[PDB]
Amino acid sequence: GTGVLTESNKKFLPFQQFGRDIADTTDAVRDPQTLEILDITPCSFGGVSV
Amino acid sequence: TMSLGAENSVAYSNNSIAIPTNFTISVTTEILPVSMTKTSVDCTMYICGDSTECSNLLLQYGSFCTQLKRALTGIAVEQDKNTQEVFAQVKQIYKTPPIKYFGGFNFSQILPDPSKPSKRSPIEDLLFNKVTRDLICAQKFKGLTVLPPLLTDEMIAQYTSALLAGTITSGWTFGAGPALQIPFPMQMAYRFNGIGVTQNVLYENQKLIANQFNSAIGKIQDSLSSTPSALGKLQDVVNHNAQALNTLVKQLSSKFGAISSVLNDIFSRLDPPEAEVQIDRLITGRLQSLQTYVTQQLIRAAEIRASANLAATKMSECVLGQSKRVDFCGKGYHLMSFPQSAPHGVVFLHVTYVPAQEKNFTTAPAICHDGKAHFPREGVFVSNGTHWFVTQRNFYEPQIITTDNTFVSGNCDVVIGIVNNTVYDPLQPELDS
Amino acid sequence: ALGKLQDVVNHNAQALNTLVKQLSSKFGAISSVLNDIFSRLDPPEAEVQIDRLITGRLQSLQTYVTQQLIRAAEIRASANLAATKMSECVLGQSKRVDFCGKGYHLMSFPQSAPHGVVFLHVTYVPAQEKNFTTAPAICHDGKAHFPREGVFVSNGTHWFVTQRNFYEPQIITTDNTFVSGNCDVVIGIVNNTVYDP
Amino acid sequence: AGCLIGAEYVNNSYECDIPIGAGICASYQTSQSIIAYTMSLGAENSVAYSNNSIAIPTNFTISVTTEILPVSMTKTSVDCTMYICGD
Repeated sequence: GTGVLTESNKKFLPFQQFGRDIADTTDAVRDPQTLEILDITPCSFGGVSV
Repeated sequence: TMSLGAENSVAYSNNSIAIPTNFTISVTTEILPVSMTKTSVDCTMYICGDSTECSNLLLQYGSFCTQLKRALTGIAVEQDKNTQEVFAQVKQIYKTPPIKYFGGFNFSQILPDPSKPSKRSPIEDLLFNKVTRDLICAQKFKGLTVLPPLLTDEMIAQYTSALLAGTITSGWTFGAGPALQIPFPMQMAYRFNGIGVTQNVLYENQKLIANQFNSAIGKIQDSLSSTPSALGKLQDVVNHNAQALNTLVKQLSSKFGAISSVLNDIFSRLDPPEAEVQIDRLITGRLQSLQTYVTQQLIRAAEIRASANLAATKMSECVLGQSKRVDFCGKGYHLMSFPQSAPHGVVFLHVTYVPAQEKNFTTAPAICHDGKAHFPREGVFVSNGTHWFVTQRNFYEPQIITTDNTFVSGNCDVVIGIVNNTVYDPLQPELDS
Repeated sequence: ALGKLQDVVNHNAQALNTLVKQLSSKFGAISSVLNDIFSRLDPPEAEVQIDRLITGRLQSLQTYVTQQLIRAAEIRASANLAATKMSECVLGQSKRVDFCGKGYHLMSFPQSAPHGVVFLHVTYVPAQEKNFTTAPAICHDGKAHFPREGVFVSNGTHWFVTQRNFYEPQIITTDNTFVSGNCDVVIGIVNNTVYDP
Repeated sequence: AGCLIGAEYVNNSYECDIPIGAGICASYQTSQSIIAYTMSLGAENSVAYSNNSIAIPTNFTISVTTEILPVSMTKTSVDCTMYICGD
């Protein structure tokens, strides 16, 4: 998927790898190689009105 | 088995009348939704989340993306019109006078308070502090955007403050032309003449009615704070919009005849000749799912539009004018109505006239003095047992029966219930002296 | 000026123009002309590919019917409001504020219009205001006199009683003032002479 | 609501012509260019409330206003046979 991988402060659990928001959307994933808590926010969108 | 109340069988007699002797001014609250959250969706991102192959099929599937976006656009313009036809009914924004002595009535709880930065009345402060990644940002990432209203929370508070300024200072002549300065003691003195009670009651019992009004307004803040389910009519609108958005985002994880809901996994775990068979199931189910949201939004908007038109009629007939419609402006004889802003709605404070302390008397249709039947001109014939008096129809005020409050019509032969009293002609004592 | 009567026509026009555009849009098929699918497929595949268009067109027609039902409900509410205004503004003098025009309702004249009715509400709007001095009641001979169907106004030197919507100075006679109580219960009462005719 | 790239913010308040969002309104006023102004709720009148003061009208202005309410609608009638199955 797409998004802006940023740093976060979520206190994950040892067995937890993925993440999810209130309603079915990945919000954070632990990096496989170097264990670290990231933040998945979708890339910038929006509506245009002329 | 539920009971419909207690038995209060009234003793209907042929010559028994009940005239009240005391008044009880009560301020009721009526809450009506005026607007809702202006929602807007994106067809491409919702149906095909970050899927270029899915987007290609959506264009060839039809132009259904334009009908839904145009339908939701009319809803957004509708909500801006609803807040424009109810709160915005006066051109000139009236301001409250510097002095706050309005005869003895304390409007400190309903007038805007300049101390707090929001510039809202203490009662409105309780309203906005009661009606309620997070859920809001989660819906945005799926296309469920919430457009901001045109009228801000400050402009709506200014529209309501202008109405309260014209209701106290101008009265009822600020929504039907230019505002006219009039004292508040003289304002309610003419609002009583619409319910039958003459103006010789407010001017006499001015301090008593002032204390009842000031005490009734204080109970409004207590009733809304003590009772948890008070602003429930406005929470139902918020909960319905929240449930509609929580259900529309829940159907995204529902397989409409497919192996999974992840559009990315379908293209990777299958092949294009086989993926096209199953990808048509989700693009049809999600498009039908979004169609149900627009359909339910149009039906729910009609329910709010009926409440917005009722609130517009209620704010024009109860606030800027006295309405003689029973039960329309609160339960009881309508006197005043003070509008107050609320999150997605308006809360009216209907000041009603509720009689109390009724007393039983004896009545007669007409009285006979010299053969001509004298009928009451504007009152009701009552009697305490020996003497007969003419009193008002909503407040006991014993008065002598002269020739100025009783007219004559016919003779005393056809009226069933005629009695024999003596009227006092106002010229006999003057001609004698 | 005639925006809503044109908006209701544009909504019925755009609904028919959208329904005819969905007719030439393949709802997941090989083509859009039904008379060509039966000449480019065998009956086995014809029954399969034609259902994907019939179902889509039936769903579009049901969506159109639902939109028409909602619009008909809205127009029925509008027609009920217009009939209520016709029975109150035209067939009488309604006292509901803002209902029959912006002001004091006097009369109304309905005019025919395409798919609607144009009401000509004649309203009473005051103008040319003037500030005076008022009092709740006046005292004379120890007893208080209250206005009957007017307001006690004063031009600075004399006191008169006028109407509540139009200035008409009249002397304070003992025919337009009723007596109730003494002059020690009303806060704001002034002193004057109630001349008796 | 968002970023309005193309207009300029003028401090003078005018009547709303093109609604933008959260009080912002656009218009093409004086070379003339598209501007963005805070929506004005009206004028600022102040009624002089006094204990002894009344404003009795002296003249009248009979005015005629017009309201436009829809009544009927084009009675559409579709054909299930020809629309679904065209010839």
